[PDB]
Amino acid sequence: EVPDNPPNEIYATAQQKLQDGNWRQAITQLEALDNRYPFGPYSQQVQLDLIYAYYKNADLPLAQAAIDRFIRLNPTHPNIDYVMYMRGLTNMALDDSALQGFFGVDRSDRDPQHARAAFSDFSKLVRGYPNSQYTTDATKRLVFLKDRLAKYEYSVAEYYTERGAWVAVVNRVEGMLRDYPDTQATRDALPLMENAYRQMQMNAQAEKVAKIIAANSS
Amino acid sequence: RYKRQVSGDEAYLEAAPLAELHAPAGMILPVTSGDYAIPVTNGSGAVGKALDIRPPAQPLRTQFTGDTASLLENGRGNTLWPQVVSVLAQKNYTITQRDDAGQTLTTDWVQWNRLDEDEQYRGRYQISVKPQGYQQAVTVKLLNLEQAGKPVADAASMQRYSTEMMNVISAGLD
Amino acid sequence: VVKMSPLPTVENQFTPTTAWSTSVGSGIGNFYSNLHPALADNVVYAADRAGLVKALNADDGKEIWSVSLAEKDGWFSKEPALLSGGVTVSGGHVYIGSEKAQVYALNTSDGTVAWQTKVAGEALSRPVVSDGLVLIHTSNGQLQALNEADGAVKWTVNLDMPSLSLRGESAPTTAFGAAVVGGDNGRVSAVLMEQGQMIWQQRISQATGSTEIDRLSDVDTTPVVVNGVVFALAYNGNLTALDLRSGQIMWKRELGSVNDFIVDGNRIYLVDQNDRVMALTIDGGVTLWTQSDLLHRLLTSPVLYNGNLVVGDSEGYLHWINVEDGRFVAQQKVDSSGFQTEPVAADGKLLIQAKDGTVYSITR
Amino acid sequence: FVVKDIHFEGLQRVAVGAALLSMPVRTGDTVNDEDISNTIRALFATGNFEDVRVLRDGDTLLVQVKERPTIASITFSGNKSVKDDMLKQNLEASGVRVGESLDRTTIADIEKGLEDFYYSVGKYSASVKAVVTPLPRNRVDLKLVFQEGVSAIQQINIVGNHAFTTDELISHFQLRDEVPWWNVVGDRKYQKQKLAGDLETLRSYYLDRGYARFNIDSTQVSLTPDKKGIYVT
Amino acid sequence: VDCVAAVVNNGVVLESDVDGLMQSVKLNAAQARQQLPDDATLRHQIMERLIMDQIILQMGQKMGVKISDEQLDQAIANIAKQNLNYNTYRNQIRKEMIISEVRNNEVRRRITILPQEVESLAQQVDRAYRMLMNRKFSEEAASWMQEQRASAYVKILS
Repeated sequence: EVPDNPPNEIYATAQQKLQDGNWRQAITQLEALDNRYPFGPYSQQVQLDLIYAYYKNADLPLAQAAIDRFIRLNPTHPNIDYVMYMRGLTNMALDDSALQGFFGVDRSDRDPQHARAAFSDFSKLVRGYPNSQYTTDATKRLVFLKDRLAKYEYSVAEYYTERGAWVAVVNRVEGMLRDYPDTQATRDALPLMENAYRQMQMNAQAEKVAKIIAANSS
Repeated sequence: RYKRQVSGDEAYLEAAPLAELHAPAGMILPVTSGDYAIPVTNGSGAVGKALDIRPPAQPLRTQFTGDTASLLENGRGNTLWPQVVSVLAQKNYTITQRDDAGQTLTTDWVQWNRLDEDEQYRGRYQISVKPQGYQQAVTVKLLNLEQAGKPVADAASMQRYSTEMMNVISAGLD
Repeated sequence: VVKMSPLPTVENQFTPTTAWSTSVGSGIGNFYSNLHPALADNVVYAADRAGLVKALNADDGKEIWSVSLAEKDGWFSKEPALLSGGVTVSGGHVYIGSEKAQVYALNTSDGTVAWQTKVAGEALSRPVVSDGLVLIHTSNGQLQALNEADGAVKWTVNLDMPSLSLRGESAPTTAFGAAVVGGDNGRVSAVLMEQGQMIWQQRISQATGSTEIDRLSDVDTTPVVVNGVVFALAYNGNLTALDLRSGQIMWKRELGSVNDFIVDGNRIYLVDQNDRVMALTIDGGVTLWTQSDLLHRLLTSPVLYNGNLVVGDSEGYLHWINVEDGRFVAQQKVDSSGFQTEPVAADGKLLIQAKDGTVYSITR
Repeated sequence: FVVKDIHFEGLQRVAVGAALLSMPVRTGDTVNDEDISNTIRALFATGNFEDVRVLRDGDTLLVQVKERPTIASITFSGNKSVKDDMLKQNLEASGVRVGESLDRTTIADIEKGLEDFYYSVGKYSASVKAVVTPLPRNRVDLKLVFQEGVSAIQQINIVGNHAFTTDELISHFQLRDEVPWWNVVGDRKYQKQKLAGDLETLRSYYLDRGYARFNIDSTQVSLTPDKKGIYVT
Repeated sequence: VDCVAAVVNNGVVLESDVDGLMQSVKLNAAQARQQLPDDATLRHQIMERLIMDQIILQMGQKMGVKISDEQLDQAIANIAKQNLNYNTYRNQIRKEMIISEVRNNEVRRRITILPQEVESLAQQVDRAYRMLMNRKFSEEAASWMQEQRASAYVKILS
């Protein structure tokens, strides 16, 4: 099923047919090559091609395993920015894509998990190596993920406002504004805080946060 | 294209840039946790489909210091220049514009690497000089401007690949 | 499944026959124990698992008395008894033991019980009697002394159980005013019957392995004393002659690997678990000869008879081996049940018992 | 003595700089001709090497060193009581997995551990055998042979008790000595944890009926001298 | 030149060190009249001695046994009146004394003694108690060294 022949030709064919885009046959060849040439002269390049193939072949979890193998294999490589960006991209791609994408359904009030993980990964990347080539789009992704998380928390606060549990709403929106003070979600969530204070018979604080609106009338 | 691009979920670009929340006099907003914080960061980077996603080529003392390919420790290092001449033309229809025999000083000609990926003819020039620093006669190839499909470009990714094609040729054959 | 079962070939010089077969019927069965009928003064005594004991007349097997041992003390009064103690007899009494930690002392010809006494721990040993006292070893590490008058437990001296172990706890041998027994960890221990004190013991079983779980390495065979010297065998080997004065060893032979041996008084014949019958001298420790035609065929203890050594099998076929270097003198197709017990040879009579064949005797 | 250039035969893990960090001899100037032995001891005590032979024929420390070969894959045959999967995670968790080094101490450890697991299963006619196959590029592959003949339970008794029959106790134990003809409900293998749970059930049965002054004085397993029959008391 | 002989557990054998100890001991054995055989049985005995003391070393290191420089000073002060480089001699003596100390520790951990056989040997002929102790120590040491000889994991490379 595989030719046990000198390595030069198998590497050459591997890069050539990955260059074609034959991932279904490239992943097997690359994994067999790596498992039979564990410490070749440039096995790092093999591992990076494995990352590329796994991501493009949509086998994200095994790609994640390869990422956390490579990071511990050599925590100091002159190309780790690419690996970190690929890890963050894997998280984000795993997070949100479904029939809602065709339907345009707002994926805000869904399970964050992967969103938080992706934000953490991208933030670690950008705060690590600002001189790299993967900072701009990374920063845009940070902004988008922050907006998504803020919208999720706003949605849950809105449901609690719909119910009438006028304490948990205060805690949730307080956490929002403590964590996410520079987003639209707090901007439309502040009136929920005002309503909760007014309904809670403790209006001594209510007008207080009302003054907040007085500073952002626009 | 399904070849060298991120997934098509690229609508995240047109999101609202964040704006700060004013604190009125008489009260103070609570201290920011800072766990979800982004600092100011530079630009000048391709985004969306223009951004490149390809594995950077790891060079094969296998030198990898970007613009340089100074590998090295052979007593017959001077004999590598006629080997380079054999590589040129004879082995791969290549030619050095001005290559002395003893001096091992050559200037590369504008080549054409059509290695798929819709990568048109890429004209890479370089200077082939063999140093002997910290070892015997070393191999070195300082590349120059590349053409590819565009008239000119200086992205470090395509530049790295352009130098690495010669690097991998030299490493594989010797 | 893995096992090699070589067939001893058909070599014949003599043509003996079975003397008779009282055919008790249900004997021990698939169970395992150390039972063997005890003969004395032309009268043999045999026992059954369910609780039936028979006193037969020897040389014919004629039944004299036979009593059941239904557990009248139990709620149902007829519960299974599970006798596993060896058949022994002395004085005017006959002693048996049960797997339910109960010892019976009967009164021979009468057939009733002289006395019933309870023992702490299951009776899985051959009972021995001397100096007006009886030694009982249980499957918990205790040896106990009883009085043939009525019970009178003298002591319950425990030694050890190393978790996993193997059955057939050794029956102590007594001489020179001391009784020595084996042990489930190799501490062959001697006791003065005056006060049941622990004098001297030493490790015999060699276990030079990584873990002791598979290394059972215990001695559960009766020793034998000649003159200031005794002999014992462990499962892993360690044949040795060791002094009665204290815990000293004259010599060692790492073959061993037997759970029941016999001594001629001059030479020693033993049967390894690989059926390798070995002959040995007391002093030089030289392997006189061997006959390993059988490969772990689950043989029995050897007994001398007419100059040849007698061997049974789970195939239930009688076998002789020649004293001359080890040969196949004759084979007898006595039955097809299977044999596990220890044969007995006395008064020109050889008796052996089978799972279903039960009382079998030989005739030349 | 004095050395200027240092080289090594290790490439799979020996990084020359890291190798130099491994030896504090400084690779230069005068040395006492014996502290090299202690330095070599330190190198090997890093545990990543197998053998070393220093050559001082010339003036370079081109030390011939061999590390632990890596395992090509994990292959095995013979076992049927347990599906091979739990065996491969048993190997993987212990520290040995495809792609990493080899450690023969772990070979002995895992050999004895699998024997212990088989004893827990009750298959005492078991002998795991390791077959080492060297391969070029300093590789190794390990084959496992499992000759498990047959296991045994053949006897249970509750000696010591007086107020209850044995059988009614047997009616509650998870582990059964034997089951009659007109049913196939239960098997006959021995599992030690099953015995422990059975003891827990017996203890609960006696305690919940009022017998507070109760314990378990002693429990003994026993093996017949054939490795084909196990009893419990 | 310098090679490696064998490796037991985590210990290693060096031809340099073993050759040094052989040339140290054979000169004394010349007048000691110890008829050493050829390097086959000589190799057997030297390798077995080496593996014993080094396995004692690794077992002690695993079990965490240490000796301070004060005890080394005591030992060397005693050896000054009892009878390379001085620090190397100190090191070798420290390792051998700690080996003996751990040997005594384990033997005492697995030794037995009963004050019930003492009267029989006293009436047969307190020094005999010391003879009993000596015999028990000898048998315990022999049993332990043989049982850990093969149970330990050893590979031979030369």
